[PDB]
Amino acid sequence: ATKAVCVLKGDGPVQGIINFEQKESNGPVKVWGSIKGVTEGLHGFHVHEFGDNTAGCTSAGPHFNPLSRKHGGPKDEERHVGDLGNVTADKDGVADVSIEDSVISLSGDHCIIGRTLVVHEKADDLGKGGNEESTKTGNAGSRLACGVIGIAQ
Amino acid sequence: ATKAVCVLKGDGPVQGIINFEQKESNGPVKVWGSIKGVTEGLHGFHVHEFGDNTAGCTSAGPHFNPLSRKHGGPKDEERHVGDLGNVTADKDGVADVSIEDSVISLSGDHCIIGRTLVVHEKADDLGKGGNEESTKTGNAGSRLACGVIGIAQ
Ligand SMILES: O=c1ccn([C@@H]2O[C@H](COP(=O)(O)O)[C@@H](O)[C@H]2O)c(=O)[nH]1
Ligand SMILES: [Cu+2]
Ligand SMILES: [Zn+2]
Ligand SMILES: [Zn+2]
Ligand SMILES: [Zn+2]
Repeated sequence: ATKAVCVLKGDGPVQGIINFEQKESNGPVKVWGSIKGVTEGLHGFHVHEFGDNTAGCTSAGPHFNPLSRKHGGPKDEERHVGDLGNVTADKDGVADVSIEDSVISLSGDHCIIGRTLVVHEKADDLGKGGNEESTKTGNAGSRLACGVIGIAQ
Repeated sequence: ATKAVCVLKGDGPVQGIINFEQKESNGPVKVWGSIKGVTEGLHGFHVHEFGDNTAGCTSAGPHFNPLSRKHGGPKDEERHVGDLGNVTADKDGVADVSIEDSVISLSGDHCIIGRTLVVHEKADDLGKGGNEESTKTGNAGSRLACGVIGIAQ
């Protein structure tokens, strides 16, 4: 049983805590926690390639994409490893996260430990948008908050 | 990974940016960067086990010690993997870090990616300090600043 964790912070009000749990190597990873201080509605939620916060969330680079695929949603075959969709916030600006994903991992070449989890400004269109950027970033816009994913107890 | 990075943050502000570089998996890791806002003198400098900053630096747990050894200095055979000795701050409160270490790694069982880098209140006695805590923590005191170590470009 591998566990990981991520504290999300940015330059505004957005903060969060996200936990990861993987009972078996190459089993599914349970993702759970809470994010607050975001606008009501969908916010893109991705693992970005680099655990680099040198100059804030920008330093994290593009979506974690070891298999060189196009951008998609977590339930698409054609997706980046880091493509975890959207979290959904209520009128109180709180998003309770409960995700299970079988593409990310906490070991091996799909390993997300030491990379950056990012919550975005706008919704991720899961690559179903009507432009070029949709199959690269999902049009989710700026990075509100982020954190490096670390090994947990 | 051949490169890693860590942004250290703590009250002061204590602020730091530490870079890691490992040419080959069987080689040493070069560690360089800068830490500011600390008192003149020695500050213990360790990799802690968990990359968990849920409740701040305390959540990081003990020194990274995969081999179950006693605390030491980086030049000692008897040391924790996470034992990187001290960084030394001048009167301007800046520590310029330049270390090479043969025991930490950026892959395999001694991998420090996803763990927490911590700069301490006090000097680390490198396990030579004259009490029992010396061979566990080096008597380096409270955790001034920390960050999760991430994969870098
Ligand atoms: O183009 C899409 C549409 C939906 N989904 C995901 O599928 C989930 C719905 O799954 P189901 O309950 O319809 O099986 C959504 O929450 C969303 O994350 C995608 O990955 N890509
Ligand atoms: Cu320490
Ligand atoms: Zn993103
Ligand atoms: Zn993507
Ligand atoms: Zn130690």
